[PDB]
Amino acid sequence: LAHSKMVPIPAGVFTMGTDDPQIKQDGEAPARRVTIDAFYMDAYEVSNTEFEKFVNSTGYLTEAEKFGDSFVFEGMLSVAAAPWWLPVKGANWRHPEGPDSTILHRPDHPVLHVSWNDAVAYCTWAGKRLPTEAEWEYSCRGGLHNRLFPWGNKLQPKGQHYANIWQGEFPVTNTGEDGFQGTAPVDAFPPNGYGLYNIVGNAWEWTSDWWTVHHSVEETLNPKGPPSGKDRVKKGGSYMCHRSYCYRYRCAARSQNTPDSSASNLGFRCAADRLP
Ligand SMILES: *[C@@H]1O[C@H](CO)[C@@H](O[C@@H]2O[C@H](CO)[C@@H](O)[C@H](O)[C@H]2NC(C)=O)[C@H](O)[C@H]1NC(C)=O
Ligand SMILES: [Ca+2]
Ligand SMILES: [Ca+2]
Ligand SMILES: [Cl-]
Repeated sequence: LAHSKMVPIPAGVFTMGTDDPQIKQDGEAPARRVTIDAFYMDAYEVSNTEFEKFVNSTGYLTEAEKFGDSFVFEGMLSVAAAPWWLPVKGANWRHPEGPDSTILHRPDHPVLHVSWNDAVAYCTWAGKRLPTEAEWEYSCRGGLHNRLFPWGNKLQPKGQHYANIWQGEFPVTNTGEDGFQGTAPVDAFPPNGYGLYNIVGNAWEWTSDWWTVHHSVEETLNPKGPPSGKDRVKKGGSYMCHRSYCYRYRCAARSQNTPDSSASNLGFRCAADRLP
């Protein structure tokens, strides 16, 4: 396993956002042309094993461990956003559903219950950083223009599952049709054109930017988002998403959380300007 490998993301110009927003309240619009300098992006979400190497090196205690709780989706059980999100005492990256759960059987799955601060700590320890939202989105799009997904516009191209999201009736029944009810290994499913895995679906992914929904149509170069805010931007959707209630497994989709937030469907990957 080379689950910390990076890929070179080529320099280019791309259309960020969409003039056909699917969740208008999220500021998916307007479409805008963005220039991105060549950089490196992690091929994989950061895994449990990779995060454990960081904790072993540094002794880092995550925010969820210090607070003593984290959000867990009710459907995984053996001050919430929805009735299916429960603050669970003792839920954290080593104990993803609570104190009696474990990561021993899922070392290669994405690390969960990591806050934005935890993610920055990891990436910086690794000689990396979080990607900006624009870098993330450019990378997600995998060299295609104005597509819904990393691979195109069909959810199941050639009848194949291309990402780990929900099938069935959310939140009561996840059929596991795509092979995974919860997370999948970080190297599951096909890569996109740049070499990236699970950039939509599996775990949500933190980015560096402060959240706003007010964007200019002006062309920009390596944008970093607004200089201030209260929530940081997360991208890509998770194993929970479904067209019926949370259609956020699109590269243009976007959501947010306070930087000290953590949950059972939220992880990250790193980026870098040059190879560490
Ligand atoms: C994190 O550190 C732990 C603790 O030292 C490592 O787990 C140990 O690994 C060795 C070698 O396989 C075993 O002999 C020890 O008994 C393990 N400790 C116990 C009791 O769990 C672990 O491999 C490190 N994690 C990573 C991802 O490198
Ligand atoms: Ca699934
Ligand atoms: Ca993901
Ligand atoms: Cl789009």
